[PDB]
Amino acid sequence: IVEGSDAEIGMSPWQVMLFRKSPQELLCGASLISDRWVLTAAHCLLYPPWDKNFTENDLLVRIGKHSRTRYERNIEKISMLEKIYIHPRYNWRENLDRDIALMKLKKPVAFSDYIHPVCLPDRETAASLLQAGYKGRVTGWGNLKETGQPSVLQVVNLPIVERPVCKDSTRIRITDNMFCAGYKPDEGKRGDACEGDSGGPFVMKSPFNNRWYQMGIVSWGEGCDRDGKYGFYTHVFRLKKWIQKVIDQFGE
Amino acid sequence: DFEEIPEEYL
Amino acid sequence: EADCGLRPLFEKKSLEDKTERELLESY
Ligand SMILES: CCOC(=O)CCN(C(=O)c1ccc2c(c1)nc(CNc1ccc(C(=N)N)cc1)n2C)c1ccccn1
Repeated sequence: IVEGSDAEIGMSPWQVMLFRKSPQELLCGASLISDRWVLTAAHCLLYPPWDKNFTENDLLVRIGKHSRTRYERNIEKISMLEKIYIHPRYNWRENLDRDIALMKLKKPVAFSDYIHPVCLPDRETAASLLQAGYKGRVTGWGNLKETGQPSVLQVVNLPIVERPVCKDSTRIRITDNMFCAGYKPDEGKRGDACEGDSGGPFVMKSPFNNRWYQMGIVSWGEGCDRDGKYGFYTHVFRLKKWIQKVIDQFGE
Repeated sequence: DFEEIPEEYL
Repeated sequence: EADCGLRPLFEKKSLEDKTERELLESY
C-alpha cells in the first residue's frame, strides 16, 4: 500500500495472503468469504504475459496474519488449495475484464478473533454504496513505494472515482465489470494499492447494517500512486452470479 | 526475507 | 454468511477502528 497506514489487529480479519511454496514468497492478497472459500484476482493464478500460471499444489493460503514475513504461531492458519476456479470469460489478453477467481481450501478454516469472513454484496448493496466519492478501503502487505515492503498489513481508505474520470486516465478499454478508486491530483490526499497487493479486497462498511462488504478486488494499475492515475478493481457484484454458481456447484 | 513455516503444510 | 462482515475485535464488541468514520462520513 502506497500512502497507507499500519493495520490494527483484527481490523481486517478476512485478509488472506496468497503464498508461494517455493520460493516462499507473497503472491497477492485475497479474502475469506466462507470457511472454505477465498476470493482473489484471476491474474494471481493466470497471467501469461508475466508468465504466471499456478496450480493448486503451488500455493499455500495464509489466513489470520498481520505481520508480513513472520510466521504468526497460534494466530494465523495456513491452508492448502483443493481447487482453483477462474472466471471462464476473464480477459487476460486485452484488459483484465472479469479479473476474479475462487479457491476452495482443502479443509475449512476455523474463525477466530483474527480470522472472520467478509460479506459479498447484493444488487441493493452495490447500488447504494458503489457511488463516486464514497470511500472504500484497501489493505495489503505489498510495496510501500512504486519503485520497500511493509512489516505489517497496511490500510488506506480511497474514494470511488467517476466512470468518465477513470476512462480518461488510461488508454485501456474500461468495462462495467470494473471501477477505479483513488484521489485526484488536486484532492490533497493520495494513496493506492501496489505490487504485492493485487487480488486483495476493496471493502466498504454499510451504514445501514454496519457490515463490511467486499465491493472490489485490486485488479490492475499503472505504477503505484501516480498523479492522475487510478487503481482499478474488479466489480464484485457484477460477477456474483458466477460466484454463486461456482460455490453452489462444487462448493461447501 | 520470510520466516520458515511448519513443514507440515507441504 | 449470517455473521459475515461483523468483526470480532470491533463490531462484535461495539468498538470502532481508527479510520472507519472517514468511510461512513463520505456516504
Ligand atoms: C498504456 C499504459 O498504461 C495503461 O493503459 C495500463 C496498461 N496495463 C497495465 O499496466 C497492467 C497490466 C496487468 C497488470 C497490471 C497493469 N497491474 C497488474 C496487477 N498489479 C497491480 C499493481 C498495482 C496496482 C495499483 N497501483 N492499483 C494494482 C494492481 N496486472 C496483472 C494494462 C491494464 C489492464 C489490462 C492490461 N494491461
